[PDB]
Amino acid sequence: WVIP
Amino acid sequence: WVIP
Amino acid sequence: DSCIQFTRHASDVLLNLNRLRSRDILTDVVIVVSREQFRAHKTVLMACSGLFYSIFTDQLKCNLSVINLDPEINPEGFCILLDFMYTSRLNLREGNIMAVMATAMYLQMEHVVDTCRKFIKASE
Amino acid sequence: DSCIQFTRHASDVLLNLNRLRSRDILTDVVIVVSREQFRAHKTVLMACSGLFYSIFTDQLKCNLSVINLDPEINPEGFCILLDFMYTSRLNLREGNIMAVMATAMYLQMEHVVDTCRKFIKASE
Ligand SMILES: O=C1Cc2cc(Nc3ncncc3Cl)ccc2N1
Ligand SMILES: O=C1Cc2cc(Nc3ncncc3Cl)ccc2N1
Ligand SMILES: [Cl-]
Ligand SMILES: [Cl-]
Repeated sequence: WVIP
Repeated sequence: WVIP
Repeated sequence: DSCIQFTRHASDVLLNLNRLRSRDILTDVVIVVSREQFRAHKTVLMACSGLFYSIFTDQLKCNLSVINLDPEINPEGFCILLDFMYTSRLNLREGNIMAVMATAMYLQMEHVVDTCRKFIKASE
Repeated sequence: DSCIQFTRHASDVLLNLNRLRSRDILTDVVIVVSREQFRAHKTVLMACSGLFYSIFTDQLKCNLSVINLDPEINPEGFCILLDFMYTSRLNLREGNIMAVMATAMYLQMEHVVDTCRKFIKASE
């Protein structure tokens, strides 16, 4: 999971 | 396009 | 093999599937949650959820145009997860995390259940 | 928004759609090429090709279970492009590049047309  |  | 690969292909496909959902094009099922209705594509639901995969591979249920979810399922939690299925983006917030995790457990969306568990553990 | 994003989601969705194609699950159309038949999902074909997008948004053709391609279309070129749609992998070779580019132009798959043009230009 990432900060888009 | 890339070499997978 | 000796294939070449287009890096953005999978993302472009999903973006187009979401555009078809927005315009209600070729949607073939209605998901009913606590009298809230959500139109979607059976194949996208199956590709994202162990529950929908099991439902639409069943010889009788594969032919249903309406699926009713368990009354304990929250429509907002479902809406957030349906958006995630079509975009890869999860709108996870302090105010919805419990409903989102409960819905993801029911839908069998293991990666979502995982990030909810981790976000809850960080707040304790 | 304040969304989080699962990097591998789009690729995982496409991998699952290809697994459904392999097992012939919820395929809703047959594409006929020079008496060679290919089963697929209308939504994936629309998400990948400007031609299929135009065909399946047409009020009469959206309801067809069989689509016949132009007799000049090569079945092998089509097969390679159908595989690309479901995998992001293109099996481009000296022996098939002309048929693949001609099929991609007809199907309106601009990124494939682009890499074929570049690979042909490198060999001249
Ligand atoms: O967490 C999850 C996400 C998910 C998706 C599916 N889908 C499929 N699996 C295998 N072949 C085809 C399909 Cl469509 C099954 C189980 C789970 N569990
Ligand atoms: O090269 C290409 C690839 C491609 C895909 C599509 N598909 C869609 N476009 C917009 N909204 C939904 C969909 Cl399904 C249309 C044109 C082209 N041209
Ligand atoms: Cl997931
Ligand atoms: Cl393309």
